[PDB]
Parts: sequence; structure tokens; C-alpha cells
Amino acid sequence: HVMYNLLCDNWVNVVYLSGKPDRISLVQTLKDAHCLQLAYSNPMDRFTVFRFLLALGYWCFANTNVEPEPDKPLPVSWIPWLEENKEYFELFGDGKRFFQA
Amino acid sequence: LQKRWHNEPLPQILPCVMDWIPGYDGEHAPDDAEIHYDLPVSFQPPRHLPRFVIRRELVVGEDVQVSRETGTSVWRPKGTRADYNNSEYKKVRAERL
Repeated sequence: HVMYNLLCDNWVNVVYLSGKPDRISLVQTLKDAHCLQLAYSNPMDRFTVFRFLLALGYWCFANTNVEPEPDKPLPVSWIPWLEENKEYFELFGDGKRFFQA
Repeated sequence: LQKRWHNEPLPQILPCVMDWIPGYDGEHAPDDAEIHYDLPVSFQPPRHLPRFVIRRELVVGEDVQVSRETGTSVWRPKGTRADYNNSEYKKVRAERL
């Protein structure tokens, strides 16, 4: 078949504070969320990216009851929780798809 | 700093925009640095990447010296009013006489 997961494959372009632009995946993004910045040419693109990130954080907090703290990369037990349900973030799958019908 | 005419108004401050500079002491981007999307990669399917941008200022007289314009700007017809007192005309008149 065709395999493409949000976490496994690099699809978010960011820029680090050291001046190096890069494209990374979802698992690397929230692992180092305190050392980079989202960089999108169209402002609506980065606004919707931030909104989806906030909604995902809200769901994971609702299912882990951990409140994020400032200056931390992210609260612990969020990356393993997102790895628990990695099949849900599927694109070009067979029966399970993300944001599709 | 070139000028163009005599009463050309001038600014006391010259703002300048500069690319950020690495060096591993301030390896992280400073607080007063904005982000510009002007790092070119490709042109036909145009591709641009972010670049950190810093701002500074300059003052005329201490860093840049004000220059002066060259040539003549305002054009006027010659229209020389005749004079009957200088030596050259006084000799030309006698030569004609």
C-alpha cells in the first residue's frame, strides 16, 4: 500500500533561533518546541498550524491531565501518548484517514 | 550622503537594516530581531526561506559625511545685458568705428 503518517514523515517547516531553516516531522516539533519557530509565508497557514497544534495539545491534556509550563520544551508523557495512537494520524491509508471522509 | 539642491532637507537619523550575525556567544536570536521571508532558493517555482533581520541607526556628521551636488540644476537663458564700460567692448567699439 501507501504509508504516510503525520508523525513519521517531515511535513512542518520551522526555523531555529540559531538561523537554520529546516523541515521536520511532528515528533521532532513538539520535542523541541522551545527552540524553534513556525515559519510560513502565508499568515493564515501558520495561524491554522498553531490552531491545530493547540487543539492537539488540548486533547492530550484532556487525556493526560498535565498542564504545560513556560520555558519547558513540552510537558512529559505527551510524545509517548501521541505515539500510542500513531495509526490515527493516517493519510493515504486503507480504512482510517485523517481529516477525510 | 549625496545631496541634490541647496535647501534640500535632510534627516538627522539614518535607519539601517542588517542581517543577523552568528558567532556562538549570542547563538540564539535576540529579542529585537524580526523575521523576513527573503532567503531565495529557487526562482521559476519561486521558493523563499525565513531570515532573521536586525535594525540599527546612524547619525549624519559622525558616521556619514554629507556630500554636495555637482553640475547645474536650474536652467536659465543667457540673456547678457550689454555693458558699455568694460575694456573689451570699449576696444571692439573703436575697432568697428
